[PDB]
Amino acid sequence: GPHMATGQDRVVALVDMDCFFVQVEQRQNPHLRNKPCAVVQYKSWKGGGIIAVSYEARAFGVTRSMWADDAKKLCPDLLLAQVRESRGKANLTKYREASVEVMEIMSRFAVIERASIDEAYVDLTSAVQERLQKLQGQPISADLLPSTYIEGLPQGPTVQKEGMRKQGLFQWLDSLQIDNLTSPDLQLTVGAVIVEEMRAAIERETGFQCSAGISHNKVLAKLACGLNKPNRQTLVSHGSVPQLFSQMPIRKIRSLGGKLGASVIEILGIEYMGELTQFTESQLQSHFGEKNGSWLYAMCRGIEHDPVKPRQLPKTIGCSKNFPGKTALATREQVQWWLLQLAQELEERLTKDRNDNDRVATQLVVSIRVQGDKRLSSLRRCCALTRYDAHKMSHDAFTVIKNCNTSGIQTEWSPPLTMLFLCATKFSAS
DNA sequence: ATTATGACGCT
DNA sequence: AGCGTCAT
Ligand SMILES: Nc1nc2c(ncn2[C@H]2C[C@H](O)[C@@H](COP(=O)(O)OP(=O)(O)OP(=O)(O)O)O2)c(=O)[nH]1
Ligand SMILES: [Mg+2]
Ligand SMILES: [Mg+2]
Repeated sequence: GPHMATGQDRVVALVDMDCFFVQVEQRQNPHLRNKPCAVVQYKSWKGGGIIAVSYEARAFGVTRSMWADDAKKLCPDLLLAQVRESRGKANLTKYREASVEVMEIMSRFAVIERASIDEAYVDLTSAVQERLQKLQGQPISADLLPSTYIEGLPQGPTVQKEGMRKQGLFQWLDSLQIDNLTSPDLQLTVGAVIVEEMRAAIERETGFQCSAGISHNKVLAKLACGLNKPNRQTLVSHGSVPQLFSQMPIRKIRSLGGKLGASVIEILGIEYMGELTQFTESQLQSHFGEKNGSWLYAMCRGIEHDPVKPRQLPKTIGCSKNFPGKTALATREQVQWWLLQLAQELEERLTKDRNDNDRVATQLVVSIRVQGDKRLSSLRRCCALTRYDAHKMSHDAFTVIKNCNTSGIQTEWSPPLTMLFLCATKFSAS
């Protein structure tokens, strides 16, 4: 009863940029705006692999991981932008730099956790206390929430989507207790007002549109963000969780879309997140381990305690390239030339990072995949990263992998290499 | 021949 | 440390 934690202590937002790489290319090339378009890596094999898709193109069934030649069968007028190639490999610098633009804007409002190139969590708890102090119990106008959906509303006793959005928002605002500065629903609402402001700032200052979720923790904020894309934001209240989860496939919750989620389904004989509530915490721990079990017990009740980490910069800087089927590297000269290409991109990015961010990486991780191995990584070895020198890094990477060569000949490489990966890690301030 | 990352957990 | 999972 009165002691049962409800996980309503924080206001957390998740901001995800809509079809990010597409928007970066559409900003640069206005001929791509408001068109079905996609971003592709490479071109020779099946037209290149699609990694981002505009919402107009998604209406035709174009998806990520589709070959552009097949996408063109679904959408013959699909427009394509190609990722830049440098030193023989895909170079994502333009999108990393665009991401920095967005993350700096969001950092003006609150401390953010960079979760990916195009999404960040925001801890708005303190900003919400501030805005509530400034409001002085003044009600929140629907005008301040022009792109907000309230999940689960409207409910109870129009045939157009904006009309439904506004009915739901009206029902929500009508039920608000605006004189209770500690009401979680009011705090979420103020958080949504702030996120409207943040998203407006991102669009004004970059041209990019985004979606967002506002809830009491990261998992619900992420889930919420996905409910009304593109260019909209969604508030998921604590009270909305029983109905939301009652039909929510377990795999939709972040961390459960893989083997653990499949095992929850098969072991417990359930389909939906809400069905987890019928198990004790000890039962879930017995199947899925102490940490997963406690997390699932709380998560299916809408409660999650994982903090928004104050981290705007990536923890690692890496370069990787696959060498599929017959492009596999089978000679020493090959392996060395490509280690050097990867190392030269890494050196460029590391030098920029040291100048921008006052830090130096101290460990170089070298990962490879050999032909025939099913695992995405066949071997990981670390060595010291003591100088930002591409020839030195590529020589060191060769030194740490050179005994994987089964060939008795010194010039041949067997089994041939289908993937090279260099990653700089363990940053120290400088 | 799904590609290029990147975070985090396990032991 | 090296490997696995999950994300996309
Ligand atoms: N290189 C590479 N980049 C990827 C891959 N998957 C996604 N990305 C990039 C391109 C996307 O624009 C960007 C952000 O991914 P998201 O999952 O947020 O999707 P996106 O923003 O494209 O669309 P969304 O509106 O969020 O559904 O990450 C991939 O497999 N390889
Ligand atoms: Mg994202
Ligand atoms: Mg996506």
